[PDB]
Amino acid sequence: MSAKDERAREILRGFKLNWMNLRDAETGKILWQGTEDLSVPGVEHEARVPKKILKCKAVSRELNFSSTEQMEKFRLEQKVYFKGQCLEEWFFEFGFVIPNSTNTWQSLIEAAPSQMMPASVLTGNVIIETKFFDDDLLVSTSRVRLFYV
Ligand SMILES: O=C1c2ccccc2N[C@@H](c2ccccc2F)N1c1ccccc1
Ligand SMILES: O=C1c2ccccc2N[C@H](c2ccccc2F)N1c1ccccc1
Repeated sequence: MSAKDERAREILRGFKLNWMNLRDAETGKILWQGTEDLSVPGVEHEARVPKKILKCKAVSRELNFSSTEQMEKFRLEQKVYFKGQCLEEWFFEFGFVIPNSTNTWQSLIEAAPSQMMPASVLTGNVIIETKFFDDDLLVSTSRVRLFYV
């Protein structure tokens, strides 16, 4: 165990995703919302999402989170996996996090013209992997399996 491993565990222990939603970045329409902490590691989460999301050039995300611990550079790396192959990756940076704060993070997520296979082929075969970092310290990795409905 290193000092860094111990730190990453303290950060994870103090972290919660309280709620989240997704919107077409054209309409601002809600496409999905939830309060399950999809960031919790070690379980495969499941989400059902409307199939039309696949027709959106971009989506806007609101992610509401609490952190007991101070973070210098809170960031995420997110990958779409189809039957085990990475189709697309995104990097997003929140930056400094105040200890014991609760924060809403808005992000614009742009698909590359990926999300090209039909929803019927995709559904149950897509995993979004999310890695949570503070700078280069890996805090956690979680996974959501997607169903398009
Ligand atoms: O941002 C998230 C997200 C945030 C915290 C924890 C897990 C996440 N996984 C996906 C995501 C968001 C909403 C619904 C399902 C889903 F898999 N996700 C997402 C949404 C769009 C593009 C890339 C990742
Ligand atoms: O299915 C989605 C999607 C659905 C809900 C939440 C996150 C998702 N990640 C991407 C995606 C789809 C549309 C717009 C942006 C985007 F990152 N995405 C996707 C999936 C497979 C191939 C390409 C993009």
